[PDB]
Amino acid sequence: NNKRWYFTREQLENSPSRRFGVDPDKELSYRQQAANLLQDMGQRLNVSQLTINTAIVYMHRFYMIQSFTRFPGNSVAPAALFLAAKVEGQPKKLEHVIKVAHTCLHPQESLPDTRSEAYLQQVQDLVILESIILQTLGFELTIDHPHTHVVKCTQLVRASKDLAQTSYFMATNSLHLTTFSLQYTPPVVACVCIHLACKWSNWEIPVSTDGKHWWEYVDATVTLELLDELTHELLQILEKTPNRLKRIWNWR
Amino acid sequence: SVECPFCDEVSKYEKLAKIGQGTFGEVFKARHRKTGQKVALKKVLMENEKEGFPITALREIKILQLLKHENVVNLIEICRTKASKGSIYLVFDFCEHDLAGLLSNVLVKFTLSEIKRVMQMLLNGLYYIHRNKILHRDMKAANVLITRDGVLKLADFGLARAFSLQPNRYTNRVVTLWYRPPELLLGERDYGPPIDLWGAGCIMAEMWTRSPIMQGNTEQHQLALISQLCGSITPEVWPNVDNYELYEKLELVKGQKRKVKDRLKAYVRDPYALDLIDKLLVLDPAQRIDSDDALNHDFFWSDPMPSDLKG
Ligand SMILES: Nc1nc(N[C@H]2C[C@@H]3CC[C@H]2C3)sc1C(=O)c1ccccc1[N+](=O)[O-]
Repeated sequence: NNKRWYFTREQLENSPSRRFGVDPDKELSYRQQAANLLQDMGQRLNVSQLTINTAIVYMHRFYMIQSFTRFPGNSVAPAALFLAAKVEGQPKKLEHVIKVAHTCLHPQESLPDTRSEAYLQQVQDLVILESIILQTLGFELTIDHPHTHVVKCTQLVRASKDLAQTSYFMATNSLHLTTFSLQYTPPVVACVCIHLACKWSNWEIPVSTDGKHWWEYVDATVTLELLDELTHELLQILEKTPNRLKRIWNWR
Repeated sequence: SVECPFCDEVSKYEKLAKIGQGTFGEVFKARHRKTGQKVALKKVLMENEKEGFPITALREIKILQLLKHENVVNLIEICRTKASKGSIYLVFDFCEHDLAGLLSNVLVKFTLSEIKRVMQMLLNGLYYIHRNKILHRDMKAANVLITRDGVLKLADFGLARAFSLQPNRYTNRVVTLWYRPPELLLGERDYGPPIDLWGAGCIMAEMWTRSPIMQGNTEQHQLALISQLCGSITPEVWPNVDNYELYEKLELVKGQKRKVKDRLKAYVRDPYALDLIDKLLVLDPAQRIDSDDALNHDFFWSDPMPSDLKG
């Protein structure tokens, strides 16, 4: 199905996690957390942002089927990243993902005897979880990479490196911080990030010579009423997130 | 136990026969328990797989899901089997014949207009997969199926890989030996679609000769057999062939023939056919005919015009 992995707000509210007593609040938190773990491990593992992004999308979809109460973010995320890196051809050895997952999650603890039961198990545990990830996704692993759509459509509005960079930032954080990837197509989201990046940068894209606005040239469903509702929503969670906005704030 | 809505258990199919009869690996005919639909089941081999779900499996699955076309095999779904210690099956649509076993069978007879259609479909299939930035890397009669309604399908994307255009560093042991191109034998590691078109040629010829035309035993003994048909491997005939490391293996730096046409005239009657075959079995990959220009060659546009299949 072409719209299998897209959900309404109504659908998102009745997630498998709500079903086991998890507030909407708590759930979006658990999501945000698994993204952070993924980004952290991804950086130490030296994988591309793309691979991290693929891993985050698997994670978001995974949890539209499974509940956080049965599979914790700390368990899924390494398995999901392990897989993502194979899928995107930056494969990382299984040992290596287990080591990096450990030090991330238990910085003070010691790396177990890589001959123990404790280890030979937590190795099998991962491989097991990867299998479960695959089946929950129904082996659909080709992700529509949200960065290309943003890079495509920054240059279609002749933006500076600054407005480009700011947009890419918004896009990356929209992955970690929202469930937009599970509701809106990669182009719609791209338009959202570009829009917000403009508000934040005090830049305005000129209304086209046809009388029409820039965003109609990307996707025909994109309305100013929607973009304002989404960029508001994105910006609110960005304000909630400590030091995020500092990274793109104009200090000068 | 675990919720699993998008991966049905393979037990929905009833196994029936090891259809490889050895030669495809663990690959079964099978029947969908409710509908009768016939399918092919491939078990994802997990022996000596230390790194979780195999990467080569993931790759094939990515490719199959992308490639959706009348002349490419159809992956229906992927299936599990409930654990306690568990396996994964690729589920293809079942095709009743393959071109190896059709050429093998003496009671089967190919009219010219049919042979045109077979090739037409094959090159159309190749146009598609290459257009989708993918190399098949395993062209051979055995991997070319035909449905009971005479529709040809390219199959076995097991050693298939995505391609694009620092040089490209692609795996070199690829393609069966008898259908392997020159470039690959002289150790080429940045190649592309021409390697499949080379294969299409050996297959095209095989459509009249009823047996693979160049049955080597080793890299060198193969490259010999090739040189005894397409000329020998001259920088005159192939600008920059000298530049290859493995140049002057047993490669007779003198002993050349000229033509494919001669050794095949005997079997291939049609003058237009021989010509297509010759522009396909070209030494220089960058001067070999492509999927597009090949389909437009007068072979496909002259009488007897191409026709649908029963034999
Ligand atoms: N979809 C289909 N149908 C088949 N039918 C076979 C039965 C007869 C012998 C070969 C043909 C005709 S084989 C076949 C596969 O695509 C196939 C599926 C899994 C692994 C390998 C193959 N493979 O190399 O063809």
